[PDB]
Amino acid sequence: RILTTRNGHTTSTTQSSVGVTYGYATAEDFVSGPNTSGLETRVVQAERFFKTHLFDWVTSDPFGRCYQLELPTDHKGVYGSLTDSYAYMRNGWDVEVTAVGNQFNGGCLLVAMVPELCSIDKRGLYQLTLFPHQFINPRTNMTAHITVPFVGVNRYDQYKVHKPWTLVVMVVAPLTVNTEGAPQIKVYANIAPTNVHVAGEFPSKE
Amino acid sequence: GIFPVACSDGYGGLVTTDPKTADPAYGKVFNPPRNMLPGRFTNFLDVAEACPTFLHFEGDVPYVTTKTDSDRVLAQFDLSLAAKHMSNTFLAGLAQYYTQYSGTINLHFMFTGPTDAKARYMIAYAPPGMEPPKTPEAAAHCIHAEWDTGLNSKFTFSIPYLSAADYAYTASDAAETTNVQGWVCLFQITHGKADGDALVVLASAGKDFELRLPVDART
Amino acid sequence: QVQLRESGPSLVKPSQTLSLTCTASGFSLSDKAVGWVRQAPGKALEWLGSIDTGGSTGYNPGLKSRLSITKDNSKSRVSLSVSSVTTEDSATYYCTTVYHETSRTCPDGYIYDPGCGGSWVCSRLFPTDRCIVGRTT
Amino acid sequence: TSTGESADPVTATVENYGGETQVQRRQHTDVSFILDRFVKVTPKDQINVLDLMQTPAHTLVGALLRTATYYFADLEVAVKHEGNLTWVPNGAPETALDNTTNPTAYHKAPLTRLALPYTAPHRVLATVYNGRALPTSFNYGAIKATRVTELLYRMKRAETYCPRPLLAIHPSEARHKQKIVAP
Amino acid sequence: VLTQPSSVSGSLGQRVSITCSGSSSNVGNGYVSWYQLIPGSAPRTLIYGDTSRASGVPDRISGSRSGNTATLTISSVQAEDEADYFCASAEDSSSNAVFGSGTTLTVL
Amino acid sequence: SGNTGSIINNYYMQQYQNSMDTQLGDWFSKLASSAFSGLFGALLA
Repeated sequence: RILTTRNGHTTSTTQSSVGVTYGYATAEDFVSGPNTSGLETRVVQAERFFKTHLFDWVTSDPFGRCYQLELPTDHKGVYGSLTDSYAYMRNGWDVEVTAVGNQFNGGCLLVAMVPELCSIDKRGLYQLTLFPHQFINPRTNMTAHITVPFVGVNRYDQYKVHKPWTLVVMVVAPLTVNTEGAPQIKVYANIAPTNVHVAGEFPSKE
Repeated sequence: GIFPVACSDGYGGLVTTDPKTADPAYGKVFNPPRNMLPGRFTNFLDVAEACPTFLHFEGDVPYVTTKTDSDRVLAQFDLSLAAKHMSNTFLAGLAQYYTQYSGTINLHFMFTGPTDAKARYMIAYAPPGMEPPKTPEAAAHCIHAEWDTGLNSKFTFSIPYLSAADYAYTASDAAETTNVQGWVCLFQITHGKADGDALVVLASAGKDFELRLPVDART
Repeated sequence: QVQLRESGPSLVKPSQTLSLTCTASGFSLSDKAVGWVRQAPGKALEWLGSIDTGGSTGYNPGLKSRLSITKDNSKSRVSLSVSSVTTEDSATYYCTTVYHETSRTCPDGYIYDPGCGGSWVCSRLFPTDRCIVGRTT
Repeated sequence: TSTGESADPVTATVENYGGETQVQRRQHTDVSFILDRFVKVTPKDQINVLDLMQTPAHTLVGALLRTATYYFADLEVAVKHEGNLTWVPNGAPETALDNTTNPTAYHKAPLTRLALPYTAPHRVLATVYNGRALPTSFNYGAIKATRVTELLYRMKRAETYCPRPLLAIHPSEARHKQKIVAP
Repeated sequence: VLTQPSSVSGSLGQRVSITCSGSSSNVGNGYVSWYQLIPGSAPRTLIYGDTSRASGVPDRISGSRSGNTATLTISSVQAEDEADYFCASAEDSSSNAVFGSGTTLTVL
Repeated sequence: SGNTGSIINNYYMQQYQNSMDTQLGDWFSKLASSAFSGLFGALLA
């Protein structure tokens, strides 16, 4: 079950992927809208992976210890600059958390891409499942690969004021390194925009 | 048996905007012939769209006297229809009573002066989210145009409408620190012997400007 | 043989303030804490303030909210504050060295297992089940 | 069954072992048909801003509406009020509730039932917004009256676009013993 | 605070002991030190390492510890030893120092 | 469509009764319908 994704020029290869999990849609639609006068352009040299170290899944991590990332997260390079120069930006995400285990570690780690995470009380975690999600228990695999479209109350969005997606990685069953586990399993995230768009170029600063 | 109706409850109150029509009290009136009168406009977004009107400025006048010594910015104002610069135009006058405008706003800058003035201006629409520019070289990265003034006087820059919401409000006034719709800046990049000669700016509606949701505050 | 001294008057008038001093000199005068001692006659001694080379001090909530202690460098002095004095506090004041330490230790049947991270650090030996002990201190 | 651990919508049917699963009927859950009920909202004295979030978090509507990140409703408010009742569209400034040129139903013995359109300048409103208090722009207007004592929203033509967790009351002793009606 | 007998006495040339009864939190798990304290002048450290004696300290002052109990044995007491004796210790429940009662030695 | 059962062509025109809709240019039902049912391994007896 090899799954060699690619976005732009930055592939990712994983030899244990359980499969891609499209959340809420198979393909984003209708970028060209009336709330811009057609002045939108589609940036294409900015759809590339970028790693973000998430957290240290350490064995003493009870149920429901979740680490929320606000997407889009602070970025640098070709992207990060697009946000720095465009009043309105729009993009659907592709998120690939690659926690790596020694296939002797037991826990059921649940990765979800929730829209507009504001507050989840300790109980809401039990139903957090109804969200584009994938479990990454080390025994069956390591790689969770969610892809989501752009959800929002607007065609386009202002990234400084609003972050639409919260990447939530909740520890469902704590890590038991019973005989030969990794002592502490780190968790990274290959996150990558898709179907980027921009509008309304900001003035210079210099 | 009489037809039963069971007149329901909570209905039939006088609603000032209801679609119902009143009950006739007088009949057979035959008003005199109103046909083929000279000037008839069906909806006010024809007057606003085909007849431009002036814009108020820092100095009370419609024009903007060219700056001379070092500063190239002539006018810079928020795009909301409540702006002091646009408060006197028929467009804002009509947009008091509506809530959400959508489409476009044209700005007709006609340069009035001596033939040898030969000035060169620039208008740029700085979207919201960053302090608006204060120098043409810093504003050039925006949706901006430039135009000489040789023979034709009027130049109509169609200010775009790009925003997240498919409709933006017509009222500037609330607790806001910064403009929501974005500044519009008008720079005079360079000028010849036209120093002291006015630029008469006008406003209008666009080929797709639309308002909706009528509401009357005490104007 | 550190030659220490507590300085001040033998008595303090109630409704008025008292201050003290603590000299310490010698080769070893700076390698350990400079604490204070008083004696309640017929009762347990009240643990007063302390200090270390960097102004680091250890107090008990018994009299902490009424002791304030500063250090003087040139003569190696340290001062005590008895705030809201009383006739019962009349007693023989002293400045001493004091010792306090805490060893995070491990469980009886588990090894330190330093490589394993997090709160759970100790690990089984014969069973070989690692990272299962939240080691007591 | 014994499938894999990805997000696969595999629901084990009764047919796996001996048996038969048939005729599932799902009327009474269709988002259009459960949402269309009048929900009571604690009104303000004289001026309240219609926003379907003002509903409580434990009514059949106020809790089946917060299970949807984006909702498109069209609301049919029904008010009980002492004087003329003026409804200004959203982003209709204050001091526009006093002018009777806005939809202003006169006093009636029964509660006045208006049928307000959905005026917000947005594709779909939201229930949570990543910015405790949603933006000022998610409304349907405001009801200005001398006194308001009962205010019930109704969501006509509802369509909700994302799910989100509901939470039932958490009991003890493994059973939430209620007192069901019984003669 | 620890418990010591606040009245102890001894004659010239005899060996006097100063006792201190502690608990599992301060003596049974932590160190204990002893000192000799004259009025108007601060002590000199006397007994550390739970059995050892610092340089300069005459070996006539010796220490010991067993369980929650600690002692200060002063062999051959002389007129200069007429002073106050105090105990030190480290406790965990208070997360900070806890001390004895203090013993005035009256040389008869 | 939902919780309206009066079988009579509504009196007020559609534009005045509801907010008309405009188009441009149903996923959870698809998800639940495309749900792996039955079994995953050879079945016996």
